[PDB]
Amino acid sequence: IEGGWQGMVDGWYGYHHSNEQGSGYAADKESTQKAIDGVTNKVNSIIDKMNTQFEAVGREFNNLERRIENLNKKMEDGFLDVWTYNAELLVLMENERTLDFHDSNVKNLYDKVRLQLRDNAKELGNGCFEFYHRCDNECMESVRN
Amino acid sequence: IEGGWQGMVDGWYGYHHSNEQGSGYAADKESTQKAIDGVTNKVNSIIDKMNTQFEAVGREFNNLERRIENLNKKMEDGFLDVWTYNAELLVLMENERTLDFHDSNVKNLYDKVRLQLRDNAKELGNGCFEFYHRCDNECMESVRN
Amino acid sequence: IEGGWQGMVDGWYGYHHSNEQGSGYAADKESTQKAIDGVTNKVNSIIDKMNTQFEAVGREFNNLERRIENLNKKMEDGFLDVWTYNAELLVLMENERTLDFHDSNVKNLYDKVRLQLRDNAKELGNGCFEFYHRCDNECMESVRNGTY
Amino acid sequence: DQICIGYHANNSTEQVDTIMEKNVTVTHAQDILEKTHNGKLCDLDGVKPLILRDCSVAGWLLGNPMCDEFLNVPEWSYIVEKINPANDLCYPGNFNDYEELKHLLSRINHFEKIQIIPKSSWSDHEASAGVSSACPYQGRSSFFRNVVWLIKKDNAYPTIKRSYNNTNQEDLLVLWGIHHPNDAAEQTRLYQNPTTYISVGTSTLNQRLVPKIATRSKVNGQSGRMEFFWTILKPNDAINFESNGNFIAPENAYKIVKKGDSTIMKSELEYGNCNTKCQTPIGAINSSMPFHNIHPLTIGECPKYVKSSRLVLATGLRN
Amino acid sequence: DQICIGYHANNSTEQVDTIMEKNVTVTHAQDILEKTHNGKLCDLDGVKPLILRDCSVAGWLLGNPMCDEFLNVPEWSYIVEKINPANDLCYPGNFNDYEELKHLLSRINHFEKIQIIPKSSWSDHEASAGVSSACPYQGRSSFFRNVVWLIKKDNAYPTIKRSYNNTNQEDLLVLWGIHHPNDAAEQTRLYQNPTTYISVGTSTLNQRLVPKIATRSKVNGQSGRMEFFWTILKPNDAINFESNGNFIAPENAYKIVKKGDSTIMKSELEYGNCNTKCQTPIGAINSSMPFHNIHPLTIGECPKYVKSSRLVLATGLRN
Amino acid sequence: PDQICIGYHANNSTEQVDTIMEKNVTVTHAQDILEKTHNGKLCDLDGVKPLILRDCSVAGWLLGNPMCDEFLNVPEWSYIVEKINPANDLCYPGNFNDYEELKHLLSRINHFEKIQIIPKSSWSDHEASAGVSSACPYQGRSSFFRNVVWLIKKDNAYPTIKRSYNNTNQEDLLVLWGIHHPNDAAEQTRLYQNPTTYISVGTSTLNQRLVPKIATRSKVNGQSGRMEFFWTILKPNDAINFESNGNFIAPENAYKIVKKGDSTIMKSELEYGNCNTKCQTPIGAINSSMPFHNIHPLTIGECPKYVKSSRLVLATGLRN
Ligand SMILES: *[C@@H]1O[C@H](CO)[C@@H](O)[C@H](O)[C@H]1NC(C)=O
Ligand SMILES: *[C@@H]1O[C@H](CO)[C@@H](O)[C@H](O)[C@H]1NC(C)=O
Ligand SMILES: *[C@@H]1O[C@H](CO)[C@@H](O)[C@H](O)[C@H]1NC(C)=O
Ligand SMILES: *[C@@H]1O[C@H](CO)[C@@H](O)[C@H](O)[C@H]1NC(C)=O
Repeated sequence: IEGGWQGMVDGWYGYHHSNEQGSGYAADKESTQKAIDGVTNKVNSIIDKMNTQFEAVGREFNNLERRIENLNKKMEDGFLDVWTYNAELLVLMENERTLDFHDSNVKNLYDKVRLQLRDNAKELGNGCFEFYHRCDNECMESVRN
Repeated sequence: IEGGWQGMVDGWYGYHHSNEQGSGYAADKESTQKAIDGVTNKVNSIIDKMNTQFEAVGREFNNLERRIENLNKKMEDGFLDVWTYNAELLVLMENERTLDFHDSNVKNLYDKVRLQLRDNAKELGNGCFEFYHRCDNECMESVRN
Repeated sequence: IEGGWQGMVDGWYGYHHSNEQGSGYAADKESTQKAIDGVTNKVNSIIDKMNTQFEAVGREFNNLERRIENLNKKMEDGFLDVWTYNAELLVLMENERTLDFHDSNVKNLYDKVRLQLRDNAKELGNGCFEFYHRCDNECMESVRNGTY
Repeated sequence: DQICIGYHANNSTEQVDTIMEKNVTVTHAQDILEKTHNGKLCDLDGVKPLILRDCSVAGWLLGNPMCDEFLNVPEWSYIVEKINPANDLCYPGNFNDYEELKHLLSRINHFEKIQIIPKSSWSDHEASAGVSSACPYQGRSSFFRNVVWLIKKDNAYPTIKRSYNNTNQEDLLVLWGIHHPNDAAEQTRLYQNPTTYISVGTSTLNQRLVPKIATRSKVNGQSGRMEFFWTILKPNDAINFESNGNFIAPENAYKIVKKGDSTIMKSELEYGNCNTKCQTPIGAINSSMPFHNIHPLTIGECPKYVKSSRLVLATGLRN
Repeated sequence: DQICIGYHANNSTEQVDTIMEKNVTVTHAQDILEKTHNGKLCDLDGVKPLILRDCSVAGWLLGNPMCDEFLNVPEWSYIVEKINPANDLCYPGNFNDYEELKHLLSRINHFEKIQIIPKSSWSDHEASAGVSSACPYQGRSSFFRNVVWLIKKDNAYPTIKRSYNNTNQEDLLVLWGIHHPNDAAEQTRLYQNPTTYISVGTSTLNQRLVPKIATRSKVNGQSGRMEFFWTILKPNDAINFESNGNFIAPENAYKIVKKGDSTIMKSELEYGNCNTKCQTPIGAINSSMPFHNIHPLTIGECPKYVKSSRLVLATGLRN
Repeated sequence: PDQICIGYHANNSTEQVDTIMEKNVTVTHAQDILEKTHNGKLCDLDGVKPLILRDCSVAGWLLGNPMCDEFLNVPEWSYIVEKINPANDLCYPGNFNDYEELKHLLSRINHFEKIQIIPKSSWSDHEASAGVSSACPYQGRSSFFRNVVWLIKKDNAYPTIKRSYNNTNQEDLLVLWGIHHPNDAAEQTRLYQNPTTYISVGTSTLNQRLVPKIATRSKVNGQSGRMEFFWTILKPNDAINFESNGNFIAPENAYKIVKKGDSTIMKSELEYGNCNTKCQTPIGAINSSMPFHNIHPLTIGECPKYVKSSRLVLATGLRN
């Protein structure tokens, strides 16, 4: 596609139809419903996955316990770095998977409509289809349903 | 595809042909052979990758060594958590890659056949192809080979 | 595609055309330019990502400090193993993403040309197109320049 | 007649990161890192902390006269001590195994102080002359409240033999000390006997201390030193003191009444008259976020600490 | 004429997880986590462990009469001690640097006990009267087997000066002690001389002990205490004891015959008459799995421990 | 007949890389990111030469073992190098109290300035020059530690010593002293006259009282006697007060802490290499633009990140 449309604010994915009667946007509720559930499932799983990470504890050492004090400091900083890496890296993995998940849904919706009207339509290229037999509002819905 | 077939139990991937002579299933040995080797390679690599993880050791401290006892406990629990995270996360990565690897092989097999007969066939949409020129058992094999 | 061509040594991706006039290779500079920048960006990010990893320190213990000496050794070896795992695993992730990034660019270049000549050509299957109307050197460039 | 597939968009400028890409603008983005704290020390789930203010744990437990505020504190959620408390050991010296005691204290939520050896119990020794200008109270020489600096009476210091049997159900923290004088003259002036010792026994403890006469630098105008010791006297055990000099006897001891999760927090902040679920030494946190970067040392139901400055999830599509 | 692409399916109900999705049913699934152990303590690669049963390491090494089973143990693979062994120091007291000794012991696979100072060697001291009701044996007062509680003979305790030169090729674990009596009367009754000491020297050790008379609580009916010490006497070095009282002399010592990977396992289980490649304190493991969640502390060729309850790989396609 | 084809590059490279899916995969180009080579010697760190102790230990250096005269007044150092088992340690047998803790302070220090605090000529009523042993030879004669003094009786008398030194310097001061544990009562009176002796040492923080431990010990360097050494950091404006009637190993020289910073005590058998580097390991220096290395975990300087991996190779080109 050239880009996304600001027009529709119903859902995330959807159709736009041109027709002898008129024209307007129409969001796919089936696609948007499964998408909203998918992302909300992930954001919660990232919270649960990290919930058994290291919890640091104040310890006190005297001035002839400098070696162990240092060991303690290096140990706590060590884990805090390790989990900060895991946290940061996990977010980049979740983010990347979110954006690819959206681009996956666009193509899957374009292929779903194309498979539904094989010889009865012509794929232009820019993410649109020209009907061979004319298609009123009821047929548009029938393609959407 | 609409869904998977319980019928074939020969390989993982395969073809089903309809023909003037008859009809029957036929598993792709080339695709199944490379798939079984791929999954068996990974399950072994996951075993080798984690083989240098932390090994915990019993230590004993007296009742005026409570600070170090605590340090020791937190340290061992720390690593055990870290590697439990790495283990758990690795399995979800291996699993996700397995299922996407299968869906990749299905589409790659559909596109391989489609590319082999461009103008000589018609793609229906449901994961099937209608020959324009009639195709006997030898041609079916020739498409498979 | 069946395989890659040794012929072209200009860029990473490119075209090969057969024509009434002649035939020769031709690398896509637009595709190669964005690819060279993409890989160089990653190799630097892997360097920056690991720069806050564990740094081990020599400590000394006497012969009645054997328990803590052992604790210290296990602790430092622990982190060194942890980060060695992170390093090794990161490289396999970067490598896998590099090879899939290349296979992505091949298909995106095949679909770009196919979309540019819909009814005016026939997709063979092996990664080539047969023109219906004959196409000279200028049209070949016009398909490559992105203005056909 | 025609139909087209497309996706949502808007005028948002919020951006996120990816392993592949950086600075990528999207329609919606969920921040998951808490960067803000309230800047004060609060009650933890309705339980007020013990704020020691200018006193140290040692000063509190021994009963430094400047710390009279904490003679009988109520139950606490956590303890707050400054980095360098002014009111510590007023009379110079050290607390033996002090960091270990502080570790026990981090497992404790409430003491009940009781007197075990009344100050009037000492018939043959002077219990009231044991005071120093190093420990002033209301402009006069005083001393630690919970322990007693015994000295000779009528130029005599007879051998002490005292036992206390812990008849309570609680573990009992008992404290005592030894005085290290400056010279032989001071030794005999205070305690008569030139060579002295302190024996202390329980079912587990077997101590024998001897004073260490030496010339030391003046600290709070004193060159003498006092060294303090502690022990947990289990229910039904007894502690037996014996000494012929230099003994800093117990007067009060602490019944351990409640244990639980607590900590000794180092902070320069004062009580804020707030309540929270999550405290750091730098301030409290009220947040539904899974992560935070305020401070690593925390107590309560808190988010997970990280060192990251920024952490933002993608929700919805790119522009 | 036509050809179609498809995939396998069946009636399996096994499910797996994914970063994207949870509870996803597939055709085939490979479990990789071991959750089952045999529930007993076993030989480790054909080598039987040392099961101390009711005895502690201290009780074993010193020779508590209740521990006669372990007077001369064969080589072991690992050591098993209960959380709170009944037979420890029968005569109350403590083992100096005990946790450090136990750490050495975790590096050791076999001792050979030898006598270094015969009990008949003591001509001018009583070697056979040193017994207590705190250490009963077959209904009579006894004492630790491997050390000797010397007492005065004919109202005399002459100064002892004994040396043992380790003429063996092995490192030698040597043990001795000091008796802390209850009072001056007991001191002179047992050892004649009122003020006593014990000197011990090697090439590395420079010890001087003095008893600590005090009134202590009764433990196993004794208010006296005994404090034990140890050292590793290197081949060709000698250890020199000197004392005029309160000396618990060595009789037997332990030659360190074999070192290697071992551990001191805390467990309430008994010997199971089994053999394994992998032991935990809660039971043995025989498994081809790469992971397990039985117990973190293990010994042998084991799978990798994790805290996970469940861990399942995908092998087939989804439903 | 006219046609166009899409393809990708290839060449005759044999370099291979790994992937989570696949192993041993040949590609056109591959970027190595692991440094496996070091120069094999100890170098200056950013133009600052390290202190190479050679055959001496830290103890031998600080106390002034006669074999260690090379290090009587060392210049500023970048890091310290000590062998695994230095030959010249405590020439007279004994131990250094809290030695590992001292070494930890030393890893935070870049330069000492040694000063004399108690002159050897100060001892009017005690013998300062007889305190020598064959255990500490120097040029074929009995000698002793340079920086401390083994006092013994004079004219069959050892009067009680009462000495103070007030640190009037701006620097923290490392002070060292010791106690002699003799073999027997005879040796005790021969050397120090008084049979029962002690050493008291006090500062604003220190409150020590030592008593000798007479015992029969094995001979080490031909000595059955022992000497135990102690240390402390005397803060600016504080004073240290010694009192003793025997067995006292008095300070002569002390060390002003002149510079602090990142340093380490490196264990290595290597000698000085006459090189300069940005990154040192105990096994050799590193000059590398690589992000990772696997030479040695313990390092100092601007170094790459250590890993245990033998191999680490990134993919830059496409597969073949
Ligand atoms: C050391 O000298 C300073 C300067 O005169 C003095 O103020 C200080 O009190 C002295 N230190 C001691 C411990 O007496
Ligand atoms: C302490 O008192 C109780 C109750 O009178 C008694 O039974 C117990 O034995 C005493 N404890 C000691 C250590 O004497
Ligand atoms: C996953 O499956 C288990 C059943 O084995 C179930 O208890 C659990 O709730 C499922 N997870 C979710 C997120 O529903
Ligand atoms: C121990 O005896 C051997 C053999 O007589 C001898 O070489 C060695 O010096 C002796 N060691 C000691 C410390 O007595």
